[PDB]
Amino acid sequence: MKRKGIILAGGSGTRLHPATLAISKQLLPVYDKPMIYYPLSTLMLAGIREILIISTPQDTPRFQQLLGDGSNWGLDLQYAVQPSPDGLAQAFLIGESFIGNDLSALVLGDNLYYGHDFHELLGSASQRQTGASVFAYHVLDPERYGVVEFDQGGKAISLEEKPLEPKSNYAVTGLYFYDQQVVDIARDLKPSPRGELEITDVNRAYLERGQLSVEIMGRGYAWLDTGTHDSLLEAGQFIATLENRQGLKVACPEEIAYRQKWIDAAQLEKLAAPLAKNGYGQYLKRLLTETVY
Amino acid sequence: MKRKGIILAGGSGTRLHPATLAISKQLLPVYDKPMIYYPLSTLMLAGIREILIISTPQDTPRFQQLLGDGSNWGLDLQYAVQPSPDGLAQAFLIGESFIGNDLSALVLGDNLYYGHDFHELLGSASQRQTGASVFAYHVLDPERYGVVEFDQGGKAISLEEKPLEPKSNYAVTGLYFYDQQVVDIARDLKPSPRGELEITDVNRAYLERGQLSVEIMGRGYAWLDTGTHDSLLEAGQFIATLENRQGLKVACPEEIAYRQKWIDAAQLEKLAAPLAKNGYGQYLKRLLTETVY
Amino acid sequence: MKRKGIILAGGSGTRLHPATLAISKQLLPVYDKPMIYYPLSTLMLAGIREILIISTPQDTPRFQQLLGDGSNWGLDLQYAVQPSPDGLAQAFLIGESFIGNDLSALVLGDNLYYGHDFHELLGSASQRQTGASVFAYHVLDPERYGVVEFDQGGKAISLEEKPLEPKSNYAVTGLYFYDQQVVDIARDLKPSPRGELEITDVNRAYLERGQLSVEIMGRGYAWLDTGTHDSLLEAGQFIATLENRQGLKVACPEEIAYRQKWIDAAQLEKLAAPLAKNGYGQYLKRLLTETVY
Amino acid sequence: MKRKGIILAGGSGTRLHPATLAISKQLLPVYDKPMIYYPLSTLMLAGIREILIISTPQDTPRFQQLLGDGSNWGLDLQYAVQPSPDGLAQAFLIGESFIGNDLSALVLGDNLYYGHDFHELLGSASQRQTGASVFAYHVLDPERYGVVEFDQGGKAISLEEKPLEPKSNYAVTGLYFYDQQVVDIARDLKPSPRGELEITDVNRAYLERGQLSVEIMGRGYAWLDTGTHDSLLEAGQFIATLENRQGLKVACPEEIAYRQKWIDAAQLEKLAAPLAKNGYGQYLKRLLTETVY
Ligand SMILES: Cc1cccc(S(=O)(=O)N(C)c2c(N)n(Cc3ccccc3)c(=O)[nH]c2=O)c1
Ligand SMILES: Cc1cccc(S(=O)(=O)N(C)c2c(N)n(Cc3ccccc3)c(=O)[nH]c2=O)c1
Ligand SMILES: Cc1cccc(S(=O)(=O)N(C)c2c(N)n(Cc3ccccc3)c(=O)[nH]c2=O)c1
Ligand SMILES: Cc1cccc(S(=O)(=O)N(C)c2c(N)n(Cc3ccccc3)c(=O)[nH]c2=O)c1
Ligand SMILES: [Cl-]
Ligand SMILES: [Cl-]
Ligand SMILES: [Cl-]
Ligand SMILES: [Cl-]
Repeated sequence: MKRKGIILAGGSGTRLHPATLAISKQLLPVYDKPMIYYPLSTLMLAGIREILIISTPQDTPRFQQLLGDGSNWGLDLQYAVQPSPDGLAQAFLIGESFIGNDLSALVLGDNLYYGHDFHELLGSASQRQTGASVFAYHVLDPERYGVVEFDQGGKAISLEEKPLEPKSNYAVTGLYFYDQQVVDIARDLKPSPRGELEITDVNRAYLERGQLSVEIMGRGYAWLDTGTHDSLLEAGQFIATLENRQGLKVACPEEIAYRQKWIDAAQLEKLAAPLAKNGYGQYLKRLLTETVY
Repeated sequence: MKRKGIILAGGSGTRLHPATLAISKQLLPVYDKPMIYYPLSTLMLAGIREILIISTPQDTPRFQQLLGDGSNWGLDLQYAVQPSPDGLAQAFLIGESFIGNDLSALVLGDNLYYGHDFHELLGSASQRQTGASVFAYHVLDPERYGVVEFDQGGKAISLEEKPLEPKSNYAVTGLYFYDQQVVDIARDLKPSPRGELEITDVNRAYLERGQLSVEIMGRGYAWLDTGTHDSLLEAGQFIATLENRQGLKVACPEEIAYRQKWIDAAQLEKLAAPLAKNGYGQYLKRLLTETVY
Repeated sequence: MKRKGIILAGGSGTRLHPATLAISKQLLPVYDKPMIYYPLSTLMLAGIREILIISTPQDTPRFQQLLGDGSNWGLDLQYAVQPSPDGLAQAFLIGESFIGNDLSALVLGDNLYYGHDFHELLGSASQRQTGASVFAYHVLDPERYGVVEFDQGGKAISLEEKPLEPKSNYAVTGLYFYDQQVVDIARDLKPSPRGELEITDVNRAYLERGQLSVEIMGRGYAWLDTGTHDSLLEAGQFIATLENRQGLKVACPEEIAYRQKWIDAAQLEKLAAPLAKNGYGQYLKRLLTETVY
Repeated sequence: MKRKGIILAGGSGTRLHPATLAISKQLLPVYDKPMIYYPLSTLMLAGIREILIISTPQDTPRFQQLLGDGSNWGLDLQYAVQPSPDGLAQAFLIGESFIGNDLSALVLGDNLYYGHDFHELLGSASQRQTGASVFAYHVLDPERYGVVEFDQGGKAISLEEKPLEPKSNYAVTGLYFYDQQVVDIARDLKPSPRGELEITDVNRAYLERGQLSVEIMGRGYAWLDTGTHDSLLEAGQFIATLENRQGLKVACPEEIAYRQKWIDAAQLEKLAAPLAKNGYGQYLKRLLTETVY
């Protein structure tokens, strides 16, 4: 069965004000491209072409101006609004008609991933047609996240949302793969004491039915989020160091679409034209004649 | 005589696309606050309260949403549009009625300044009620700028806009103080070979009449570059290092207004309220009870 | 057959003076640990325990003070001097008696690697008991390196040392695996026009005999070198971002030895003792009770 | 009267191990030059030519190899050892015969200063031929330092070394100017509860006699932190940003000596020769023909 994608690029409330007073966090650049390019590229790398972008009423037209309907990149993008930030699990109610009877994947609009064989890590989660798949990653500050606990055999046995005393240093990352049960689970969720529909409650529902796969995302992968001004800056520096070293870009959607064969050489050449006088368009042009393994 | 301020926050064309596709460069954050806070703070530090913000037609309402009429900060802000990026000198034609018969100051919306006694450096330019004052700063790449040449006595003798063979390494920074002659000079400007109304032509008009003061902005000042992705990132890191070392902010307009006595303690306390859950509001609150020299 | 390691941590001449006037480049820290810890950790990750450190006459005792005989980490370290910087291929002549009749691996003392399944990438090169194995990596500036050219089938067909017009963007990284033929090949090398015994000439000798394996090190790996002051700084920032995100260290030799089972819990506890009041010793202590996948 | 300088470049214990296992912190580079160049340049900027460098027994010959007797730079450098890190005030006992009956200045070997008119700020402290002068700087973490308390009139009224409950956010920086009384005061000091001869006790002695001038080092100056790996890295980035923006170096001793007229053009040209193949020597060469204001 095919899998649809959702990017949640909602309000980060007032947390990063005044930097985010004028625009949405997920429109801020990480080095050389808007933040949302990164999770969008993540969905694309998982082979997902039909994608719903959920944002605030105010910023939706700005996402639309940036991304269009996706057709330029071999995608089909649709848009939905989240009037109020009522929790990550709300994506499934807002996205209910978009999803229909299909499999799905949710990615947070401010999550960046980097590493070798990421494509294959995503592929193996995408091919699991039943149940749910999340990724666990070792962090310094697991108390900020959904935390997964494992028994001595390596099996996930509990999930806790922002525990004061984390059972491990393994956080659940902001990338989630779901079967056709997720909308019904989300519909039956009640708000938590913070007034939010919690994704962790969704994941625990799968866990209790023995249908949650927790794959380790190893330390050789970088999972960056952009939760503070400091971490945003570090994410920019990280991407810049890689791109300036390699002469290759991270999360260039045009490149990914070209490599997935969703667009061809002539379409890529046309996409390069408007940006030909800057490094980004020069990069797209170089992609036409260079072999990159 | 009073001096009015103008902030030119216009289009950077396609140079930083796709990062700047969604929103204007001068609304992007530098570390923890929108870029435009920095030149705005520069004008305020010069004692300027009546300020015209010029931007593109698309982004004007976003500057308006962010900054309002200024009254919350003891300022009087007005707004105007630049339909096409036809040169920095265009600010004086767009801003003609705003300026009237008063003295003026122009700052570029993407210029950041830092250093000791910057207040005094601006004060001494502001008090010159005749002629014009600009600042020259030693840079590695003077070709990118208006370049000033000095004779052996230290007197400015020529200005060249983006010369292929710069006469010195001294660039004219994006901060300009003018008397009542600037509008009339701007009205008589003809477009350059690049189709732009050049500020450098304005400055050369004053130079030929012996009325251009070119002050050296010494190497102990930081005039930070935001022209490239790399330089944007370096500026964010520079500001973060200073703020995290000192526990004091650079270019916090609320603080500057409070210290200029344009707003009082009770007004500052009210401004802190909406942001009380984050570091920026906590900073404003701390300013009410701490003596800072 | 067993494989011995060599780390070349020689003079970088005057290239980074005055920063390197007082000490060797490979003793400078990258974030929180001396540079040489990184390539040392790379050899360890490849399963190599018997390692020759080649440095200048002046700095050998400083490497010795830092690293000792290796016994604290389950290694056996020996030391050799390189009086004059006569080329990377000289490591095999200086290291001839150390190597004996064994397989070998050479790593440059200023090369840093990071990425997922690096262990497995190294393992597959280490298990090739005949011929030579190098890694090719896409860089922005291949003209600074040994460059490998591939035919349409992906087969390596030429190697060029620092070509003005590189045949590809694939540089040979500073990690090299060799069979028992390398010493004899090195002995027959004549100095190049720059007066150096070139590693690229060694690699081309294997290529001509059909015994060079060129494995791609993919873009999901970070290969950093520290060839300039700028790149050194970027390498520090890169490592710090990863370690501060994960609460896990890159190239902690004590950790690697513990995970390879070369030292046990009680030995690791003793190594933690001297450093117990700083973050590094606290990290080693935490490793005793935490499960990390 | 003439004023002699002392640079205290002693042990940082184990705090930054293993990075500092091999070599002293003050020999590590900050961006492009050894750390000690920065405080050395600070003394030079204050017009001080006769300078005692105090370090550990192990690292003294390395400071000597780097700096020599100073004669190449128009300085007269001498050397002395601190066997154990028994407090900053120990500098005056070790340095007693060097100081003699002259005025003095102490700078810590890991303190970096930057800002406009720093020369003048140092000059005005240097010209005070009686009493002592220190500088107070607003910091986020005053507990780490000597902390100065001021009454409502702005007068310094107490000094506390590393108070658990700081009376202000004003730290005393690691630059101190003293009259002929300091040696005798240092001789009468008793160790504190931490077993250290405290500079803060020296400064309090002057305070009680009404002879401590506490000048504010304003927020437009950078007093950069090198106490942690993170802060070391931030300092390197800060210096790189300034130097790469300006094409001018911070704390180039050859430049400062040339500008003070302590060495002439021909001597500077000779100093450039050995480094002519790298940016540092190219910079010195450029200084011979460029006017820099
Ligand atoms: C953030 C992000 C989004 C999408 C992919 C990746 S990645 O797998 O770590 N990575 C560096 C990457 C790639 N590996 N690739 C190559 C690639 C593209 C399509 C399919 C398989 C490989 C790419 O075109 N762009 C990339 O950013 C990172
Ligand atoms: C970019 C910029 C904008 C406004 C001020 C400055 S500044 O003078 O270099 N600077 C660090 C600074 C200050 N010096 N001050 C203190 C100050 C406030 C009002 C008048 C004179 C000084 C402040 O309140 N905010 C500041 O950002 C830099
Ligand atoms: C620079 C470097 C040196 C050695 C390993 C590595 S690495 O494979 O990219 N990496 C992050 C890494 C690890 N993967 N590991 C875990 C590990 C240790 C030993 C065997 C297999 C795995 C580790 O203990 N330290 C590491 O630095 C990087
Ligand atoms: C750390 C430090 C050490 C010495 C000077 C300085 S500085 O005054 O802030 N500074 C940027 C600086 C300078 N201002 N100058 C110019 C200068 C040289 C001699 C006397 C007065 C000024 C210089 O030649 N080198 C410098 O590093 C900072
Ligand atoms: Cl890869
Ligand atoms: Cl200056
Ligand atoms: Cl891994
Ligand atoms: Cl100041």
